[PDB]
Amino acid sequence: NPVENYIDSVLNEVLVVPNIQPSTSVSSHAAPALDAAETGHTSSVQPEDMIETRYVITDQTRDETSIESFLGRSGCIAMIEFNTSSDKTEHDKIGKGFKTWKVSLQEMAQIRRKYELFTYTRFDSEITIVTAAAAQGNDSGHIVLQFMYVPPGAPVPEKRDDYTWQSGTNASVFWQEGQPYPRFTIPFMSIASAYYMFYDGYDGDSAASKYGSVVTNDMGTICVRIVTSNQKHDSNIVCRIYHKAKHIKAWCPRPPRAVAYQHTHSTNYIPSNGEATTQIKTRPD
Amino acid sequence: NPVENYIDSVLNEVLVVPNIQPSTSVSSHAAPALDAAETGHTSSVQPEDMIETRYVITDQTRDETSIESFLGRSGCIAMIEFNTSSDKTEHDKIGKGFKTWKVSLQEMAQIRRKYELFTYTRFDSEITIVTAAAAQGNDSGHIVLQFMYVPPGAPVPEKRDDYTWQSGTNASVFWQEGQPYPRFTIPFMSIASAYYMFYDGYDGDSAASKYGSVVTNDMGTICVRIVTSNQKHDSNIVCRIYHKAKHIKAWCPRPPRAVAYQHTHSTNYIPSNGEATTQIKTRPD
Amino acid sequence: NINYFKDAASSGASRLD
Amino acid sequence: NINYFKDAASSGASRLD
Amino acid sequence: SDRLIQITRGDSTITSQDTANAVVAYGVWPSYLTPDDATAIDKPTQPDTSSNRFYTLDSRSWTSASSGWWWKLPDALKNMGIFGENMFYHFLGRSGYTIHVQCNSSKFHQGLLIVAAIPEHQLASATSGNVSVGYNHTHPGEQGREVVPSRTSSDNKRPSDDSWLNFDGTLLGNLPIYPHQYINLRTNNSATLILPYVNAVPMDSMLRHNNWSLVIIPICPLQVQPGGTQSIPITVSISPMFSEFSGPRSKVVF
Amino acid sequence: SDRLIQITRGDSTITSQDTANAVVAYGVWPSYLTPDDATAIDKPTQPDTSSNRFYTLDSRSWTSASSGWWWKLPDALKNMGIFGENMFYHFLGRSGYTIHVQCNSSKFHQGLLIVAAIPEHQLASATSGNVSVGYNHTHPGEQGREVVPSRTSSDNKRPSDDSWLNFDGTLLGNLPIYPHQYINLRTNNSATLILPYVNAVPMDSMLRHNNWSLVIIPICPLQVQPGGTQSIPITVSISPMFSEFSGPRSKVVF
Amino acid sequence: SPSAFPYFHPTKEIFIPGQVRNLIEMCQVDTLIPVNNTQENVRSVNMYTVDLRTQVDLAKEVFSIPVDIASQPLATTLIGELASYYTHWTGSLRFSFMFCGSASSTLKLLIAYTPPGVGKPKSRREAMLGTHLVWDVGLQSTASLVVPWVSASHFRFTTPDTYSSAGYITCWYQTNFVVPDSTPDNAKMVCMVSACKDFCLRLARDTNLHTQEG
Amino acid sequence: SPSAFPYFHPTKEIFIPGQVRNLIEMCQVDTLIPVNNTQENVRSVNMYTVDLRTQVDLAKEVFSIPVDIASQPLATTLIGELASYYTHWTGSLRFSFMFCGSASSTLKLLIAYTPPGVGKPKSRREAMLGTHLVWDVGLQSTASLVVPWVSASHFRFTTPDTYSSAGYITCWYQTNFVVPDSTPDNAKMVCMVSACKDFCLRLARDTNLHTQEG
Repeated sequence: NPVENYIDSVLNEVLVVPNIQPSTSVSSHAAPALDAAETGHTSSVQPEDMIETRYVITDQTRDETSIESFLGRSGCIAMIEFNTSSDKTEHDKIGKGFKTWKVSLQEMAQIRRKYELFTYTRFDSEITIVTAAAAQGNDSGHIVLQFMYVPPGAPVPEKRDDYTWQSGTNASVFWQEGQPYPRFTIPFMSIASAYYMFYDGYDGDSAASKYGSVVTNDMGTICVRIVTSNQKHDSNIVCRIYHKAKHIKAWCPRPPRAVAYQHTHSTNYIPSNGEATTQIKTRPD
Repeated sequence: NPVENYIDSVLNEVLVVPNIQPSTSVSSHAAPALDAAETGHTSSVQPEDMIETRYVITDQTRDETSIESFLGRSGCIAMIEFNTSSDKTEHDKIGKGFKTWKVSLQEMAQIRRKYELFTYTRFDSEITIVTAAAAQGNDSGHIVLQFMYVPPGAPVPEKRDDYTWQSGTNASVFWQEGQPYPRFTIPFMSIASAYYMFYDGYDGDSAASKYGSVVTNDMGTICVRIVTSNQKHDSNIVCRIYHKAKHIKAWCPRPPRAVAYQHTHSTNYIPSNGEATTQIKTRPD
Repeated sequence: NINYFKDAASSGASRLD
Repeated sequence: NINYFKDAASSGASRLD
Repeated sequence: SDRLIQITRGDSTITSQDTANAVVAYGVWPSYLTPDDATAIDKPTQPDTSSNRFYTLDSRSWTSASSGWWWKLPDALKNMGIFGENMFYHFLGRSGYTIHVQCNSSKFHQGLLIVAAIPEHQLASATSGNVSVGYNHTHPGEQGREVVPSRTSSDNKRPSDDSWLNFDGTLLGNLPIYPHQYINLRTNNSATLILPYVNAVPMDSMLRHNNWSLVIIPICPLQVQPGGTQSIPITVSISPMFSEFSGPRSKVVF
Repeated sequence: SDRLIQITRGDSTITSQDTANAVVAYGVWPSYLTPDDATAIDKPTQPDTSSNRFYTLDSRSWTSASSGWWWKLPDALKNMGIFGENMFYHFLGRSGYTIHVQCNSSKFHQGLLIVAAIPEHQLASATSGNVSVGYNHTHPGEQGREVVPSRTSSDNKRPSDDSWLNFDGTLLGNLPIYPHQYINLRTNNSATLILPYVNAVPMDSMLRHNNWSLVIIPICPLQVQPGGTQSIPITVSISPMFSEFSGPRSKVVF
Repeated sequence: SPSAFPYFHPTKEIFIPGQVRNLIEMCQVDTLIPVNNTQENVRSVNMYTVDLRTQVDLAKEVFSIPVDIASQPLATTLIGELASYYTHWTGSLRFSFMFCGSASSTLKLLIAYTPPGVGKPKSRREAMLGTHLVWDVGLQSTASLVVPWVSASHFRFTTPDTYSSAGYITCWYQTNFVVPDSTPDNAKMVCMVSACKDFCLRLARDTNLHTQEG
Repeated sequence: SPSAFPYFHPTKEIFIPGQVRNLIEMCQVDTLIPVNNTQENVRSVNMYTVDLRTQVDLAKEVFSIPVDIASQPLATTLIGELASYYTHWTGSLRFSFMFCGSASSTLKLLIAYTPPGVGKPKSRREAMLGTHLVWDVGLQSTASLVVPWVSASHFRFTTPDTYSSAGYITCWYQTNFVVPDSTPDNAKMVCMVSACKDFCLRLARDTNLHTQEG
């Protein structure tokens, strides 16, 4: 029933866990406790098979362990910084008037690790932007930002006032101080049926060919500029980008990362020169 | 009838109080005025039994004395303070760039006392945040706060810019100056079927074991940071957390606290050294 | 009796009984 | 089950199954 | 006669010829854990008759100078035969109680005791700091402990003696809110309380968490004219009801 | 496979991958005392899960010089948790048993044990007079005792070491008349006996009368070539079945 | 009005004895009144007892209290404490008295309620003109006096403002405290208060019976 | 809540093997436990093995671990790692042991679980009083012990706080490790952990098993 489905959803009682059946001592030739893990299959033995038990009605649900639950949570994926200036000449430059970032999920460890539990993922996502601006002077003046999404192959701004910011076909979001945090959705977007978290392959056969998932990354870039002109009071602007997956599918589970990440789109785990060999969380006893 | 229920709810006429029946003098062997309170049961005698009375139609209702009414009201449970600084080095430190608070209801006396009328309680709750910021300089610049909820066992921030603030799985709420007061719900959350207001037991058998309700407290911690970077004009930030219980159940009534509270998660009532013996509200005549 | 959020905890105050 | 936007991607979280 | 009572629990029986009915805490009779409440999957042990019997705690004298007494449950029964042993051989346990308090007197005696069963009676310490009451002081066993108007000790782990504040910062006058019964030497020589299992969880650790605190306080002093008996003993007999245990283990050495 | 077994008793489980079926003494499965047999009027205690579990007795080494071992029931279980405590807190008791004897070896080991359960195994003394075996020597507890080819002692209360005469004046060769099973190191690493309660009375005194004697005798010596393991441990695990107790009392101090 | 923990199923509710639905259920529990508020008694159990003695004179007073539920001494009772969280109150009250003398003791007391606007009675003769009970102490040890809802308004304030005062309860000897030889000439009485079926509280407010400095 | 790419049709979904619906499906996979956590082993494969040898004495210990799923060593197993993203957990666990000696080797082990509040068993005699399995090593190489959900609460914390500890697993020799000539007197055992059908996780949180500095 469609409504019962609604009610269960409201109560978080959709994925219902089995009850424990009562049992008594058994003397047999059957031996649920013995098996061969060599077969590659998890032993099927349950509490009911080994331990005399009382009947227990289970009110536990697995809804919070769903993929939609686990991955469908906002988290920071990037930081973008500006250092504006009253000097019109210095302004308009990258790093001062505008800043760009190549889109990936590999920059922040918490997210990266959660997604790289899977080999392939498919999802739509929400982008939420949190903006801060630290006045360095005695005022903030007027702050208006433009966040432009530039698909792969599209031109990327070189100057704050480039024609590229006209946003003819590129999606753009504007934000003014006092405005609620910007939010928009990016549909699953790829040329494959799923995103590759890992990719065991190359751009080509040559020595210079790229190897990791970087060869599949087709997420484009985000360009952000200060819309307003140079103002008397300089400010430091930091934008944080949060990401939330929706309508999530995932395939082929992987082990979690044991050692610290070193580089974007790489599995390299070896510490920098002079840095002690990477550690894991397994503690000596 | 579902609608009559609605109407009664609208008019606050759900829990209707009985009418007074008329009576005349009675001469009998029955004696409603006499009983044994020794039995532990409240005397049942009513006005109708002892005093000749006229018929009175009662229009009184008990709706305001319901548990949902009594406890389901917002009240302050905490204060969190920051003292920001233009000095980037000093900033980023706890107490300057961020501040943490362990969640409890025991910090504010008014709430604590209302809830510790019961031995066990079960409820969902709303958290509402009220933020103030006192500029110490000639401006406020740009103020953006992040309020992160960190469940027990989760890592707690040491620096304003720690990776922990990425909020991979931790719930976070952002607030900008001019934004309406933040609000969110925390579901009844425990490993028991109710919260323990009191707990007559220990972590363990050893002398160092904790004794009070502190051994049951599983409400985690709230971490708040200034999202923006250091700014020229220092400000003092105070966040107040208000709490409102919803869908409230409660068990086993207790006497109200007679003497001032001394410590969080403790029934100790003895004043500090050199402080006069604790007083009660019972006045000499 | 309109609910705007999926989670039951997000509903308002309980009716009396 | 109200949708406010034309694009399916703009809908909220999926139901469980 | 309404003044008579007989309670039989397994192989033990208690009678009284001068009672004041009985109180069943919260109106709930004790019973076994249902499948709808249970979380453990072990089949529980139900000792029945061998456990659910009356045990008698060391008696104490009530004099004109007494300030009150208290016991903790299940701690008070930890050495009481089978019930006791089951507490040390199992991780979890659950039970209700029948508590019967006895106190004899003549028609020429005066005095009033209040007997109360307090759930989760978290005690206040006797000191000015944030030091909690020590394990050893909340676990007196069969002897409970006496309230003393004042004590001399450096032991900052000891509990408060303020019976007028219920040893926890609440006025004695509000003690009746808890399941209780009085012993008025004019009308009754005994009090009987029936306690259901009360907790936020199905079962719990018998040696870590007390469920009930039995408190007996002389609201009015014992008064006797010369020639009468100047002291009256108070005896407490407690029987587990529907006790259950689960999760067998090596005996706790304590 | 017929060679596999799993036995679950309460919270304990025993498995074996190389068995020789099982023996149920006299073809009778253990059960609770019926109203038609019972003479006591107390309602019996039935600890169920908390009692009816496997307990393991101290293991012993089987060497080329071993002469045999024995244990008495219920004596062997007197300190075994709840079952044990119930024995000391009750006048009467009744139970069946599951006895599982384990002994590992390689395909290069030789030897044969006979495992037997003897009802009313009244022991002969080791002396020439009419002196009976002392209480202390019939109650070795969990460790049972080893048979020694010869001993030097003035203790005329000690039992006979003549395993060839079953310690009572009967030839070993007739030992198979009792419920028994063999452990032949070529074909099985374990033996399992199921014992019903056997007595002339419904229930009896757990600390005065033994019901069964577990006897393990090396019919053929352990033979191992150099380089192999020269000693094999023998471990015995016993579980009460359908245990019942009645007549609660003060714990026997012994 | 979102949840911070989506898909979080609550821990299952189990049956716990003692569920509370309303605060009136608490107000209907007989609770002791600290009548004997003297400097020598406010720090101990004795505050809850009233002394009775064989009298020389007749018709003397035993005790006297206000019946404003959030005034002293009533303010510290369960009802007073709950009442302190409300502004308005109504409905009748029940006052109970337990005799704690000897079984052999004989006593008759007059318990009386005096409506406002006159002032505390100066004599048993005046007290008897109000609502009263003559209590014969016998096999039964407890007597109850119900104080009816007599008022010019539906509600009174919980605030101890003379204007809306509910008046006084006094207790006088009806006969005397009489004992045989070998029985003490002293006795104590224990006073209790509870709500009747018509009792209500209205308009919630912060209690004035508790503070915080730190 | 708009889309930034109106009229954008998604790339067609195709069938890919290995679809995951929930994380419990992962928790139900037998995963190795790094039991042998010594300084000489935590950097290599050897951490996942336990040494067995012919003993001189009887009833000696083989190994001992906590059974708190997010504590060491379990914290680094698949379940521990998934558990570290949740605050609460419940349901029974399964522990499996694989014998890696010779086909000719003979061995019997006692595997036992000890509930909290007593402490680690000091003897096989004590260990046998808990939940246990006697494991006969034969044609079948793997044995499983199920650790039942015994608790005073529906859920325990994943946080390694002694208060809610689930207790210990120990392993003792039942008999001995017995071998013929030409067979090594050594053997190794491999320990695994997996979830039972009733296993659940609740209240998601950031993992404490991974950090970032740059």
